[PDB]
Amino acid sequence: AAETFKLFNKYRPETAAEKKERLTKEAAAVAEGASPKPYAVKYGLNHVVALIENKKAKLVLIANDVDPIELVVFLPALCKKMGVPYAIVKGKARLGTLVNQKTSAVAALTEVRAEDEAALAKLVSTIDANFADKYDEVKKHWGGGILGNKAQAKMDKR
Amino acid sequence: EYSGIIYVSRLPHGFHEKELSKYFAQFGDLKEVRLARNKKTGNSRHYGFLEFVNKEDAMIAQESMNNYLLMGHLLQVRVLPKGAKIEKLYKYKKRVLVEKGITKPVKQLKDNMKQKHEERIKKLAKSGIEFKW
Amino acid sequence: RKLTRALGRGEVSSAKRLEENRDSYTLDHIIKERYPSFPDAIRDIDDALNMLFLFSNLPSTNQVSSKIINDAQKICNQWLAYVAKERLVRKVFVSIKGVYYQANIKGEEVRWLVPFKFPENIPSDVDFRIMLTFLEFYSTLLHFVLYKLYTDSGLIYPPKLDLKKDKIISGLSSYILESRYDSPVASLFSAFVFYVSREVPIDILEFLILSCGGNVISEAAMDQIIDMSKVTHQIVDRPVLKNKVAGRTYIQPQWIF
Amino acid sequence: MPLTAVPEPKRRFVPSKNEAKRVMKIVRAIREGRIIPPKKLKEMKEKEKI
Amino acid sequence: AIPRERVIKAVNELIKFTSKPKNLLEDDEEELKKDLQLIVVNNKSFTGTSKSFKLKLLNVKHSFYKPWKEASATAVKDFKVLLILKDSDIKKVSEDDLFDQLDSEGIKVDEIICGKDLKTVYKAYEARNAFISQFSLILADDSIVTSLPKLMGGKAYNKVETTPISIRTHANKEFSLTTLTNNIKKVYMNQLPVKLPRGTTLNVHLGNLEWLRPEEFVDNVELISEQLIKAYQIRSIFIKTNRSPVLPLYYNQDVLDELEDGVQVHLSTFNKGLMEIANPSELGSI
Amino acid sequence: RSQSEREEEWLEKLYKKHGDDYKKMFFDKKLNIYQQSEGDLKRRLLRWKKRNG
Amino acid sequence: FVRAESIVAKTLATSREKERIKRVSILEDKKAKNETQHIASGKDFILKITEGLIREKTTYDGKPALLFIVRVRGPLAVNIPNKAFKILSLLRLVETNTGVFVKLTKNVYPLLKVIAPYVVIGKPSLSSIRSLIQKRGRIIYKGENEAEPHEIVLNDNNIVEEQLGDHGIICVEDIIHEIATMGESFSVCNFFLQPFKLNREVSGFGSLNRLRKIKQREAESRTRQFSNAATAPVIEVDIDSLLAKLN
RNA sequence: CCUUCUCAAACAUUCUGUUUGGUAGUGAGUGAUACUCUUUGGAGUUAACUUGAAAUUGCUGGCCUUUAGGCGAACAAUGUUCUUAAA
Repeated sequence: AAETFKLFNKYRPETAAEKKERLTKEAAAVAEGASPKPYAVKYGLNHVVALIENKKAKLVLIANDVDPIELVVFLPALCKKMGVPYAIVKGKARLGTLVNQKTSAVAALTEVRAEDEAALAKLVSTIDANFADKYDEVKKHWGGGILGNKAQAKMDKR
Repeated sequence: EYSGIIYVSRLPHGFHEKELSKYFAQFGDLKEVRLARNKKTGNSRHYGFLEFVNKEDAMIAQESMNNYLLMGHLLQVRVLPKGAKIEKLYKYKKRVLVEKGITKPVKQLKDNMKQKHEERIKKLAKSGIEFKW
Repeated sequence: RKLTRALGRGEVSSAKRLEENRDSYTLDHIIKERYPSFPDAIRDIDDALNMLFLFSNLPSTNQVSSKIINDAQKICNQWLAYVAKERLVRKVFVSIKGVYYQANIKGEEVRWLVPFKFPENIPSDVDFRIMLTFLEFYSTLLHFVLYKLYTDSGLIYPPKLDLKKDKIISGLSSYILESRYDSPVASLFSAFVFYVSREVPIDILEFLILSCGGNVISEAAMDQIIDMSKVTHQIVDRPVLKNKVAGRTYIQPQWIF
Repeated sequence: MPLTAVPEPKRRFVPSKNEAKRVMKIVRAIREGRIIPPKKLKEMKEKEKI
Repeated sequence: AIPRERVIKAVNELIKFTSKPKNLLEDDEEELKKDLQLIVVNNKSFTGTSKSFKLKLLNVKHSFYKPWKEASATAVKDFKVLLILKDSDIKKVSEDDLFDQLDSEGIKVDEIICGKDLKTVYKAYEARNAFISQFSLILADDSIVTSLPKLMGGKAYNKVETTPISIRTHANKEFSLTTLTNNIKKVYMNQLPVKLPRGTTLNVHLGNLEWLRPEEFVDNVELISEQLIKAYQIRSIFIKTNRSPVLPLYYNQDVLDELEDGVQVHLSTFNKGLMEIANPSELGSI
Repeated sequence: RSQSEREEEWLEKLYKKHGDDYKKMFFDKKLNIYQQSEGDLKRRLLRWKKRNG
Repeated sequence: FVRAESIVAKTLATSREKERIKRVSILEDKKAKNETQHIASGKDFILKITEGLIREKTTYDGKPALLFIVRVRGPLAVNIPNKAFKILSLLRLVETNTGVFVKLTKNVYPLLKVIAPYVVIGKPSLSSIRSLIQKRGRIIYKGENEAEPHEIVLNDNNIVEEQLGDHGIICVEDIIHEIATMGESFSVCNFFLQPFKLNREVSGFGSLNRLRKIKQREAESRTRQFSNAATAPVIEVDIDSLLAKLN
């Protein structure tokens, strides 16, 4: 998680003030007398879902604390079915920091600068080894059967 | 069953015997830490072995660092089967060259060059090339 | 709170933008209602000057910053330069705590204490959180009082800092007073040129000599990268002197005092 | 292969058009004196605060 | 030095030998079978006991990269040129300027990179190798070359065409396009690079046998050998195509003759600086 | 319906660099920033020429 | 707990710094023996940085000068090697935010190229020297009867007369004279004053102080530049303004 | 979870030219043609090719100074030491 947010923090979208300043500089240049495509993290639930089913997202971070949890329950399954790497990241307020929003349910990386192409591939492999291949058998098991002390003392022992 | 020896692979630059020992001594007492290096020049081969005094310490050291993303590398730590000693991993250093020789006298050394030239000239005759002098 | 939120989110450009768009309070109306007239300001200028001269001779630490001390020192130097220019010093008293100067500002007697220029030992007991507020009030009080005093006398305010003369001694003489007596003390030392030696503190002696009508050729001022032509006196503090050239009068500092 | 065969729009390959319109709106506002250019603003904050 | 007739006959014999007599594309053995090489050996190492990553530029009468680029039209790999420049001089020159002052002579600079590009976008080993291995001539700024071995790696310096050539781009301590263009032309059509090893054997790549005429090759050999004779103590010179027996050209035995207290304690200069900053003089001398 | 100043400058540059070759103005990455078909380029350039001469 | 990345970073950075020091030392050894045949450059360059920030690249004379060296925090993730630590130890510069007066000569110059990343150097003015001595003056003086190692402030000239009176120094202002102009007794008073305790530029971790730290570090990439090369010039800056910040 | 030697001279005016010096690499693995020396043990060189920053253990090279350093530096030389990059 600490290595994932080092790559995702280098493609943070411009804030309103920075974008306004950049546009006003161009406007002031024009008023007196050929650029490459930008790169940023993709967010928004519908936008990221549309990206996933078009096979454009290279890595999708899904928050684990969406209050209407049904907004993201289909997302790991859609990512696995469509062959898109995904990771469940702890904290929806932390995904919004790299988005300049208070919260963000999801985040995604579609295109990356050529300097960070190797880092994204290594991160995808790391998540595949640490997250996908590690939890793919226990992911499909019912959870939450934790027993309290006053209950485990009288059931497990007896 | 298992041994107390863990094999670590995909090590970054600058993570050598001393660094490996210093990091892995926090998981328990160590008995041997060796790193693979090139013989001709002392340079990490990016893998090594190290043995714990406690066999059950190697399992914990393997479960927590088997997929560690460090310096852009995915560390590969795995415990070896029963037995499987570690040996023959010397700590080589960069080999400087020594300029020694010219034991033969200059007369014989100069006379051998002429006969080498003649034999070289005669050699190419049998290879479908005509060359004079 | 908003700046803390800005930094905590990892967005530094917005934090800089927030700090650019901020305005602090001003104590102008408070000073006006505390002192409806200039004489009341001259009445409280005593303790105002005491606090400022304490902060002027003080090392910068975690709580009190370098800029605060620099502002206090600038105010103190401006005040000393004005008092020396107008020749208003009436009494002086050298004590074990510092030097007390009493001047005649607009018909009022103003007495302030200047500590000796020695390293200070800051006690952890004291609360600089209160002294900083007191200094913040006193600095504005002096800003207004100094503007009024300079403009009533026809001088230009704020005085221009002579960066060349500031690099050698950095005192009251560093400020040049452009434009646009009634007491015998202001006439003393008129036809005198003093050669201030190294031993005697130049800061508390050049001010006293200039405020009477004298001229100072400090010996400590020739250490950077004259030849004593018109000197008539020399202030020494060595146990034994070396040259003893004829013509000059050799004195100890207390004579001036 | 993806779910649908919708063609790729042409706006994903060429520079932004909404930003072009916004920049031209700012240009029109600058020419009318409603927006002071950043250089002139930087000039005005180095002349009064004394 | 070497009589012209011997070199002419050697080149003719190599041409005859190289072509004595299913596959779509020629393999490595067939592709570079006709490459010509001049072996020069002296007594003792060429560059002393220190490794030298700099290329010696030997003057040639006929251009070496012109037939290369001309014959690269019908080859799978194009002849590209890389120009490595300083960080501050990367904006003073554009592709249009080099196009204006280089197309009139036939030279095309394919890529212009900075030293900052070698540590951000070509940092990864695979990307760096893929980028570097597509160039046949790498011209590096004179100031930046000395820090290149770390930024370009060691695989770049295992070949002669992938190792940078140091060219001057500064006139009167400022960047001038005229100096850069003149040096580019000079290297392109007046010189040939060669690595100086710390052994006795040195190899000069004279180019493919199909590029220049046999007389154009003998005229370059006669000059390169003369320069190497003047510059070093070389004892023998051979000529060969690749995977061919060496043909002797030069032979010189006459070189083998060169193979057989109190305060002041005379302390070193570092200790001389140490003694000036510490009063308790307590050096551990004797 | 008259053209704008910036459009006229863009068509100026296109005509001065390529002339009446619409296929090259279509494939030019520096002047055809918004990749526009040959028909649109021809129509706008014809309007510009008609207005100017 | 010590994470692996810290250890790897320390090893890599210290290995780079050690190679830098070895290169500088070999170059200075070659220049000292007048063996300047296969060296990059034989000239002792000095770079003067002044603030809109201009650079002067001038050849150093043999003339002695007066420098005030301030001990700043060195490169991150670097353990100080033996050479640099030895030089800083004889200079009594191990505590950060600490300054010392040194006399630059032909032999001091090679030392400044070894400890360059750990210090900031420049020539102070008379006002800076006077304010520095009169605001931060320390001495190791005996306590009541037994405790020697108290480090006390220079409050009176009686202690200076007791200690340095034989050499003719009877007051602090005579130490200022022997330091501003390098005299016969420069060393005696220089090793009597002991290193100065300066004030760090930004001290705090609140939001205002954290952004002050960000702005201060952002300007450090343009003022204290180190080329990591053997022929690197000794960087000299405006010490008067820095001491205005640090006093 | 650090970030890489980004140049110096000497001569001469053809908006610049000539000469000299400065460059130590990720590892593993294919692969010839040839050269020099040899203590005949291999030491230094010579085309070309493959690759996620890839990995499963090559007995111990030699000389010098020691209590790890130099051979790219010899009356020469060695990080776990800075701590407001704090909590």
